[PDB]
Amino acid sequence: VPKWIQLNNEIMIQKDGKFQFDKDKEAVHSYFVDYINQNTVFFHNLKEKLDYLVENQYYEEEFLSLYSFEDIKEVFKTAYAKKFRFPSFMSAFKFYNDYALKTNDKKKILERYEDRISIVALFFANGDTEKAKEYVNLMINQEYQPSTPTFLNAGRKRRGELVSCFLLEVNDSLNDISRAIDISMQLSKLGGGVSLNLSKLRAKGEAIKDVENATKGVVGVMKLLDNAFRYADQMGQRQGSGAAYLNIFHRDINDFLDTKKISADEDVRVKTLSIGVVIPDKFVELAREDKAAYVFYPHTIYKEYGQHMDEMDMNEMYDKFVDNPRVKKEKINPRKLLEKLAMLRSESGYPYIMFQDNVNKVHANNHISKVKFSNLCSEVLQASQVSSYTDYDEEDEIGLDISCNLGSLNILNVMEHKSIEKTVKLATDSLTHVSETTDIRNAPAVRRANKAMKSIGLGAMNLHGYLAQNGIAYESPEARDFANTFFMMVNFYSIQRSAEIAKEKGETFDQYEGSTYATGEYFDKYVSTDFSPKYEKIANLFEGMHIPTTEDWKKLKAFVAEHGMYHSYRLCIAPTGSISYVQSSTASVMPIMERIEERTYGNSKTYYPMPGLASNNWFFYKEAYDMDMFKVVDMIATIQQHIDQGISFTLFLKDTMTTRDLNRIDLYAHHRGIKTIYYARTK
Amino acid sequence: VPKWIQLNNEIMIQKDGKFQFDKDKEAVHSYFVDYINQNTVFFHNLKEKLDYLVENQYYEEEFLSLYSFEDIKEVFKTAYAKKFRFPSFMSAFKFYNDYALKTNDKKKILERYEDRISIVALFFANGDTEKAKEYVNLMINQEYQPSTPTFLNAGRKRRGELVSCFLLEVNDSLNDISRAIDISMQLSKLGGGVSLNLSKLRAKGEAIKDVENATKGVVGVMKLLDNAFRYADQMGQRQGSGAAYLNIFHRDINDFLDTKKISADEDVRVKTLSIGVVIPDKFVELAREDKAAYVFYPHTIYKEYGQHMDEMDMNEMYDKFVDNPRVKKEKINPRKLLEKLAMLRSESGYPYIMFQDNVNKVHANNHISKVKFSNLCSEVLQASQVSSYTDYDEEDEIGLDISCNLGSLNILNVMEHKSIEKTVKLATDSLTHVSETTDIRNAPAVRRANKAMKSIGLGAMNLHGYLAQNGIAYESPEARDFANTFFMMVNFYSIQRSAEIAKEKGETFDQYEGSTYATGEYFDKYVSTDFSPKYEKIANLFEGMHIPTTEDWKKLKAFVAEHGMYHSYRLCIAPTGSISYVQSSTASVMPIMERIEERTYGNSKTYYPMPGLASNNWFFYKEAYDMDMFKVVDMIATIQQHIDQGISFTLFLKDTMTTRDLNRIDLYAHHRGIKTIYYARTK
Amino acid sequence: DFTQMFYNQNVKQFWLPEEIALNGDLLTWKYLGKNEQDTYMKVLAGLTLLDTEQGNTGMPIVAEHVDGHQRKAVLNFMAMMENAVHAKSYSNIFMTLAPTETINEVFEWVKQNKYLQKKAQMIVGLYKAIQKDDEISLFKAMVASVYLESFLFYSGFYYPLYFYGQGKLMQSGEIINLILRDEAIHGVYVGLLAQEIYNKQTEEKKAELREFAIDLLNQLYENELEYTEDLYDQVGLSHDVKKFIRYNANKALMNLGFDPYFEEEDINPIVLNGLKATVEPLKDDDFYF
Amino acid sequence: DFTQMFYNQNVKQFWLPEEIALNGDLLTWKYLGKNEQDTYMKVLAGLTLLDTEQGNTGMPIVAEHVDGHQRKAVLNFMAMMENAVHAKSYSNIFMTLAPTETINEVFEWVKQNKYLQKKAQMIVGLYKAIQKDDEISLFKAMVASVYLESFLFYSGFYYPLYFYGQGKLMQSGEIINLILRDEAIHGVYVGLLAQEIYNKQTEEKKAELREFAIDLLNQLYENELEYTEDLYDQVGLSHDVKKFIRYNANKALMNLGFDPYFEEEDINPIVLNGLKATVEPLKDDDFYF
Ligand SMILES: Nc1ncnc2c1ncn2[C@@H]1O[C@H](COP(=O)(O)OP(=O)(O)OP(=O)(O)O)[C@@H](O)[C@H]1O
Ligand SMILES: Nc1ncnc2c1ncn2[C@@H]1O[C@H](COP(=O)(O)OP(=O)(O)OP(=O)(O)O)[C@@H](O)[C@H]1O
Ligand SMILES: Cc1cn([C@H]2C[C@H](O)[C@@H](COP(=O)(O)OP(=O)(O)OP(=O)(O)O)O2)c(=O)[nH]c1=O
Ligand SMILES: [Mg+2]
Ligand SMILES: [Mg+2]
Ligand SMILES: [Mn+2]
Ligand SMILES: [Mn+2]
Ligand SMILES: [Mn+2]
Ligand SMILES: [Mn+2]
Repeated sequence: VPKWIQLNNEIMIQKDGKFQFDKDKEAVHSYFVDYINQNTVFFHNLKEKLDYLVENQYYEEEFLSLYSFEDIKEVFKTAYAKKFRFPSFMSAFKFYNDYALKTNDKKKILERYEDRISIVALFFANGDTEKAKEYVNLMINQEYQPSTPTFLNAGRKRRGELVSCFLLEVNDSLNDISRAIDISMQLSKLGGGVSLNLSKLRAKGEAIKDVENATKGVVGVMKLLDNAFRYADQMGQRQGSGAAYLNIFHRDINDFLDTKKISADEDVRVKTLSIGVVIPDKFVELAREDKAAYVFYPHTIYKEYGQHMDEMDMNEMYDKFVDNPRVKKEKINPRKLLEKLAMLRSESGYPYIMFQDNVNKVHANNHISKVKFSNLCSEVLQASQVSSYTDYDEEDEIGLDISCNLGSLNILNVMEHKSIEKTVKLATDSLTHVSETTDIRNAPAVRRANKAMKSIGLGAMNLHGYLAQNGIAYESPEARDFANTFFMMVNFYSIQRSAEIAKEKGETFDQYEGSTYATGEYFDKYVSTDFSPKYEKIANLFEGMHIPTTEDWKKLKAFVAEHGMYHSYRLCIAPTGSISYVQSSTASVMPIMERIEERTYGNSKTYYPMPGLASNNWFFYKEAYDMDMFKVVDMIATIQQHIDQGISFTLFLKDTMTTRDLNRIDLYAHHRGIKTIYYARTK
Repeated sequence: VPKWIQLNNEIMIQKDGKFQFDKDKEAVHSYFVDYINQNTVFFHNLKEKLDYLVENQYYEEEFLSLYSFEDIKEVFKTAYAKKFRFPSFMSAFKFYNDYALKTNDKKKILERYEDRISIVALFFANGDTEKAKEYVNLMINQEYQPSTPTFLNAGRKRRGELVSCFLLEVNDSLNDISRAIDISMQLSKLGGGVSLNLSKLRAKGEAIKDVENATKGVVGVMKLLDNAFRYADQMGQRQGSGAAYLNIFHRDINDFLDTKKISADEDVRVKTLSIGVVIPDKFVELAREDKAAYVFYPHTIYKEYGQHMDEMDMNEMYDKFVDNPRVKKEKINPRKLLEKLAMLRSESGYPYIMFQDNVNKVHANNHISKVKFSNLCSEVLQASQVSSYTDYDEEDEIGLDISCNLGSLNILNVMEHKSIEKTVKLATDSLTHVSETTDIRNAPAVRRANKAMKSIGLGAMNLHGYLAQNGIAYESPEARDFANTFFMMVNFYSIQRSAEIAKEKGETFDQYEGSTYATGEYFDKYVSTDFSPKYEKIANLFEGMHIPTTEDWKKLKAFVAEHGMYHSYRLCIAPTGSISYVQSSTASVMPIMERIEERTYGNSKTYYPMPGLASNNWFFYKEAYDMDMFKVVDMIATIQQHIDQGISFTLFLKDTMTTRDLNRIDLYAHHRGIKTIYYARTK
Repeated sequence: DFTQMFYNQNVKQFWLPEEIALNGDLLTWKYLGKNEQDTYMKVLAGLTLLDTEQGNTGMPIVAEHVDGHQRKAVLNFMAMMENAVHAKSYSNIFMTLAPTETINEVFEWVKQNKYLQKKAQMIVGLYKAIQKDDEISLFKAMVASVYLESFLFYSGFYYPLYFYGQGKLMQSGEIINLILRDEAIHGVYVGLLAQEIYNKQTEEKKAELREFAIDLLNQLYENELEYTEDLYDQVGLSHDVKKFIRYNANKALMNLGFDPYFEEEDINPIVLNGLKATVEPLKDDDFYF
Repeated sequence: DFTQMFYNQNVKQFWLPEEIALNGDLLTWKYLGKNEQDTYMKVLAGLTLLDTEQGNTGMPIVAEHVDGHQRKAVLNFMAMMENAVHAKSYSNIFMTLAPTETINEVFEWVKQNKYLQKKAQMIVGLYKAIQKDDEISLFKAMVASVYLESFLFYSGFYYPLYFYGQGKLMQSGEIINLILRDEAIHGVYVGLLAQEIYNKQTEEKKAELREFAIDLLNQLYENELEYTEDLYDQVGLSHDVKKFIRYNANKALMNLGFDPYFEEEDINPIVLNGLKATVEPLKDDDFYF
């Protein structure tokens, strides 16, 4: 066993009844003085390194050609001047195993952390040396972390796409279904997770040109997509991951759910395609009143009204659907469907739950389209227009397929540096650059939506780490007050940066004029309610930083009205799974699953303590499963009120609790304004 | 139990030690006195019937509008003047259960046999009343039978395409694979059987964008195609049928074959995807000499030579591939592979066997392309060019995808009417009309090849029926003499009609000038070898009909040289599954499987004796399984020497014979010039 | 001279109760009087007990002591039939016709019934008295087994056969006929093995073995009379059943090579009416024609 | 919790030797080398000899000491399969491939073979050591039985599966596959009966029984390695056979509820080719907060 492995395992060997957390630090030293420094490839100077990486097809030469070598040297020197040290063994291990650039045979390490950060910063700046240094300082301080696609692939010749998630709308036609399968394979080839809205597809037993009971429903398309994602599995490196979203009022909703039952037959079971359910407020109202609900056949509704079932408001059209004899429907028990959802989530963690009305009551771009589904991580909530892929030799009507670039603020590092504004603006600029340089030649709706919406996702990580390292319980009202203030600041500065980009470029996102940003409605709660901390401890935490007031929000509203906004969507809180290790941060705004996690790598086992875990903050690092899910819902709703897109909200459940407890948590989330629920992980 | 079913089951009841075959005739009468006439919709006049069928979206207005009502009435009167009577119960049952037009509620019969024949004739003639009457006389004499798609769908508004055999070339790319899946779905939606060539696809463990061990091979593509064919199942009417062809020198050939093993796992086996193997002469030579063979990685060959492995002659390329270090290959035992093929055919009848050099040594259009694969029934053998389907908003390079037009001569009815020439020419004209009226807007290469090649398949059936009713054993040399003469006349008149159509329209098929028809090579064996019958009995059978001599063939060769040939391909012998029942004929040129076949429809049993079966010809109606497969191979080769495309050749084996016997039959078929082997049906 | 043909006969007679659907008896069962249903349940329960011990103990123990792999294979197969097929079939019948409480009660009734306990005590005692390499103790157990197969089952078999012969409870009756067909061949086979041992003895020893067999038969017979009266008096059939068991006692004696002991009597005529492909490698000559 | 389920699976797997025609194997047998034919014969005799012990002693002795009517019935069924089906099947394969004199000589050789005898007598020794009403001695015998069913047979099964996966000796390979499928379920079932005893023990007694099982496994494994080299070196297969032994040893341990002993290894592909949370209804007022 390696020396650093033994040093890391020495953490759990208690001394005087206490964990040896400091041993972890020793491990990193070993991991660098025995493996990383020996396995790294050193050159005489930076010129030889850059030339070797360029000619050997490791780096794209275009982004490096925008800078003179003196500027690149200055950027690299700025990166190395911080003398960044990984405080935990797992941070360095995760970076050098998942994100550091290696040779073709993967026998040596070509990129250090500073090298990777410098390359990403130079790609972000697009020829601006000062901007590149700003990005270097932002990432080496670990205030901002680009998503895994962006951080791993920026400036690389053998790179994939920098966009993490893609959302596709599938129209009710064989041509559209085949095009959706093709685009899903193309985007999984690019490495991104693909989500498909199957609510427009007509249910099982519908007519294909006057011959009835002909359609296979959404389950056949689900099987096709599952095989497509199995085939396109990132060249066999990462399993192809897809998501299917169906409205709960679709007739196939049961069969949909039956794809995830552990007793499902092979002709129905789907195993590589995640499932999500979109629940309008009408379904929750029907379940609450115990009135029997009706699921609908989408094609009959489309024939009668000319629009898809998910294209209009069910809260106002459900009674018209039910009373219409030309609309076909089936009777269901909404409470039984809710119990089935809870049982499925207990068994397998599926489906994802999207509260459609919670998303669309604060959605700023309802004029473009209502949000009808979410992404594979159930945090992207954007307007999408379905595409009409016609026959060959016929022009296709290209719609809008959602796609946003992810980037997370490290809350602990951002607040320690007292740089919410600067970090938010620089992250917005980096995400705007990632969107601008993204061009996908096989997904036309994705390309058009990227060019028009200009949507980005700016997330946050290390919420629980910051709260526990500052002596604040994650479930406490003080923690929710901190989240309210911090994310109001993040939203304020993201809107300010979006408006500044719109002013400097003279262009807004497409159809911005009909948005609530243009009409000023979006700023209502910000121009009437003060989001400054209500607790003295939180206010002290925010000292040295100008917390925006109602007057600052009014000025920002006027600025947006004058100049517009460059981005249709700005903030989305992704799960941030593996890149949180490198940043020494807790995953996303979720509470920690465990204080010390035991992970098996190779034939060895490693223990990763939570960042900053110690004796004095052991009980502030409360495990998520031990927490009240209602207070976690309260925290997520408090954050969500300042996030325009959704938050990947994983439910952390105990084995003792029943499906009724899961249903109660889901209904409280819906009541509190939670937009989406990601996972039901049971301990 | 209905009266006609009792009269049909009375056949097996033996009187005086003989089957009551004549009772079947009585059954037909009952089937018409009790059921057909009662459930047949009658109109006051044909005008009312045509108006009702057109208005209720049963027929098409376009083809009926080309004639005055007097001409349509005259065509219907010509059809009804024959007073055609089905000689067996199963003929009428199959027609009125499969082909007769029924109401939307499927309880009444709108079309009789004469009505359907008249409608198909009017569709064929395209406005010529005399030509329509000629077609009516052809089909009511049952000399020619349009295929199930053409016969069932001609003149019907609610219909699939008139072509059901489609051959697709799949290029080695994700875009091409997705396009192939889409086209397969679209053609299965039209009701056609789709065959895909997977030899150009790179094997498992190949590089994608210079990353190693990334390709899933052809088995993942087969899984995708199997899912696509399961999804597209004729609006839930018939099981989606598809075929995949792989060259035996493709490295995936074992895994390909492993898709049909019973022991194969769920992630390996494809259930609705037929498989065929293309066997070049090089593989047979390697197996014969017991030299170990090599299966090659197609992408390495493409990188080294710039052409696909299946696009070049393996006979001259195999040694260069083996000696090339940059071509990756795996060692195999060709005799072990042959034994595996025989074992798999014994277990499941798969794969289909295509002898590439047997096809291509007589292929007339090798300049366009060599025949690389066959159809789902393993009888279509045509030149195909792969298409380069690029990314979106980029122009695709459309190639040639095979789609031939099926139609079968009834050898008994044709020869008893002494009308080989007239029937062949009229069938060629009808096939040309159906090929010209076919327009598929979702298969670009299929449409392009249909427009360019103008390839049709004119088959024959009732060969064994005709031979048995004339006191000739199917395995006798007299039967092979008759087949030689009859199919040489069929080829002569098909070529003459093709040249006449080319002269009339002033156009040949695309790239005809490079064909062996243009150079006169095709006629070589016809201008030197006399194909007149060598037996007096066969000559007396051909009495009253002019048998083309060598001088006639020289005149035809000169005529083709002067005027060209309209069809790239003219003759292919399809299995003729259900139309053989309606025509009261034995299926294809195959020998009969059973003298009397027992079938179960609903909860009732039915008995179909072979047409013309009696005590006198009971011995001549020898069952296929009791026959020597070498003599069946000899007869099929005798026919194949006059057929430009292949013949659906099913092997009929006993359970006693082993895989050595199957391999011997396959090798004798290869030796005798058999182009394709369809199935290995074990009794 | 016989084991192979018994082996073939036993394996060709293989069956499972699930092959026979029993829901067809539901109505003819419902229609029987309470007395008739009671006797029927108890009769089958007595049979279940006998087969339980024949399968668990009797056949395996005889198999252990009989020499020869083929003889052991036949005896092992017969043992399996007793407990895996026969004893289980009765539960299939019970589970179809009767509610759980009636089933529970009848199994409690077998435990406390003195005639059923006595006959089990006597038969199983002889099985457990077999001594290795002692052919006389083995003979005694084989006599006991023949008496179980060919005599003791018959006080039970009478009633299903009596109904079958009237066209009543015919699915249950079909099961019982299959069981009876098996026991008939089991009794013959074990009888032949017993005769082998008997034929090795002196005339004096043979005389003692006949005494043992006849004394045992009489003791079992007297107990079976009381059992028969206890079960059948409430359905009026005791005298008829007694004639049947005497008939079958004679068959058991004959299976042992002994003369009949009871005089012939007329049995109820109703009960009489109740009765991959092969693979060869390719030769170099298969590539040339 | 499990006996009726295993009853079902056992009886539905019933088969007879006569179902597979063996004569077509001669068409591939004639093409094997002397070493291949020799190894096959020796392996086959090894399996035959071990399976006879299981039919005559192993299964019947366990059936004798296990309490429970339904368990005794399942165990009887398994004993029947050993003696009536498996033993006849092995004999049939032999009689098809070798003349009488060759069969007698192979059995003479394998009967004297040191490695075959060592394992055969080790297993039989544990069966002979079972004491009435002593569940510890019964458990030890069950461990021995599971090791035979799920582990010791597999050094032998390797070769027929190896041929079967190549298209050689397909008829006898089909028979062997059916036999192996029976032994697999036998091993799992006896394993569950052993775990039942194990779970009734104290923690110290459990640790002692674990040590017994691992020690026994080690002794058998070291002899299997020698047995393997003795038979398979002449056909160059020993390395791959050893991987197959360890893989099956791990299955045997898992049958006994123990952790795998050996690291996971991939198996020869030719041989491979041959081979709820509590639902609680919503009570209303859960929709209001
Ligand atoms: N935790 C760590 N994170 C990142 N790099 C590390 C870490 N520990 C060691 N290294 C690398 O290994 C080298 C070993 O030097 P070390 O940290 O022991 O101190 P040093 O030799 O006094 O110099 P310096 O600390 O100034 O780099 C470091 O210079 C650095 O490049
Ligand atoms: N074998 C048959 N094949 C086809 N149609 C038949 C057959 N038998 C009877 N029919 C139908 O039933 C009708 C009655 O025929 P039938 O044998 O009674 O005498 P017919 O002289 O042909 O009668 P019609 O006056 O109808 O022409 C036929 O006209 C035809 O429509
Ligand atoms: C062709 C086909 C369609 N479908 C379903 C899936 C599609 O969502 C739906 C629409 O198919 P379409 O491609 O729209 O078929 P169509 O346009 O010819 O019929 P229509 O005019 O009624 O639109 O039909 C199947 O389930 N199986 C099939 O094989
Ligand atoms: Mg449509
Ligand atoms: Mg390519
Ligand atoms: Mn019995
Ligand atoms: Mn018995
Ligand atoms: Mn066995
Ligand atoms: Mn066993």
